[PDB]
Amino acid sequence: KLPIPKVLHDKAIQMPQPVPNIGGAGSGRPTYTQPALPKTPAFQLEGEGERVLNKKKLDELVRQVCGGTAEGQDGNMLTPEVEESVLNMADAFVDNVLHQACRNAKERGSKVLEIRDIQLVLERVYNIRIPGYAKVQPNSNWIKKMSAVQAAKV
Amino acid sequence: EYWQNQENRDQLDTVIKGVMDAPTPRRYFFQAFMSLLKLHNKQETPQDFNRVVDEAIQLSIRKWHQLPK
Amino acid sequence: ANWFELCQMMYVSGETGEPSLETTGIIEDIVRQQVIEIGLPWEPASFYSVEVPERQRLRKADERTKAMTKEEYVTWSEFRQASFTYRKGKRFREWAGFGLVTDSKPSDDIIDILGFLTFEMVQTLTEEALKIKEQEDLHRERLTGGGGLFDPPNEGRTPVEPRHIQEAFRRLQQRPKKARAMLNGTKLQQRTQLKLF
Repeated sequence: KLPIPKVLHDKAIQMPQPVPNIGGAGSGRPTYTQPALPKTPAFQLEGEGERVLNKKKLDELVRQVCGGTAEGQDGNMLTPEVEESVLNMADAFVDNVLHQACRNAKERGSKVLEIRDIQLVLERVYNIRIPGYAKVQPNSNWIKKMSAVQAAKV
Repeated sequence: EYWQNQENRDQLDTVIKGVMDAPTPRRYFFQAFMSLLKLHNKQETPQDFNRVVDEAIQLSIRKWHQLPK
Repeated sequence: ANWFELCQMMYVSGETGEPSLETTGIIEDIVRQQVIEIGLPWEPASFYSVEVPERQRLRKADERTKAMTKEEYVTWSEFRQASFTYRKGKRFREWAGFGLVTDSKPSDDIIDILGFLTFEMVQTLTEEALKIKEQEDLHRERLTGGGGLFDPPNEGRTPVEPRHIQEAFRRLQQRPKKARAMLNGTKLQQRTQLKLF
């Protein structure tokens, strides 16, 4: 027959949770084809849109560091030639940091990339500290050599 | 014959576990089949097999309950 | 830990709202990092072998004190006593990891000094974050009629956000140009240790 237990184990009674789309085939294909509860795709009903916020981000940063802008003028704080330089700077920074961090993470036997590697690279190569995300002593041979030198000096 | 070699099944276990964060009836069937194979070779207790089968049955019932009457 | 102490310190400094848990957590990590990182021997009398015996904060504070009610005054006075280490020596030592980084059981004057310093750090952070938030709102500024039964009367006041605290921390880490004057005219990167603001 089949052993219907008098009580089910905690795994069989779970109150399903939203699940992502895994498999690699793709989503949204109108062809001939499921979990109990899929997760709702992201959407925005009405607003500015990302295409405007992403373009205004640089002006926002410039306003932040420039100290403040008077009324009746904004946006045109950098000439066209300097904006390209800044964007190139951002791209190069991202690429270099990620490339260093991934190899550093793989060096210490890990199989995943954690924030600790990125933090270490940022601190030790660029002097940047981002808060809110969680010694050496000489050995005996050096001491003996220093003792010998000091004895020689006197 | 591909499922007789120890290395081959150890390999397939990784793929089965990789596709298990989005459980579906077919994936649960594959997991239960792997559990049966493990039990056959004295690498698992019958209790774990029964638990796996119970989870599969519960998911199948839940999917049956979502269709038109 | 120390969430409610942080809330009281922010309230005393001028944050009357209800900051979320993220702000308190970030402030706690900053304070913990600073604490972990942490006459007089060099006075002119030290030049000799044998010694001989001898013989805007205030303005805003005053305005606020003048602009508080009796109950508000009582609450302010009660919150002014918030501390990290006041009769919490064991908890503070566990939270600060005294044993792992120093010989255990330091004297109590050290603990009092640490509490004073921590209070100062929280005060400074709150005061700077408030200004940053105010400027952001002032720049940003430049449909349900009828009514229900649970909507707030007037609202309008919101607490600070993690981004404001991050900007304040970025501001507080900059060093004077005197520490960099020796690299002028070169392409050398400046590398230093954490600044104890």
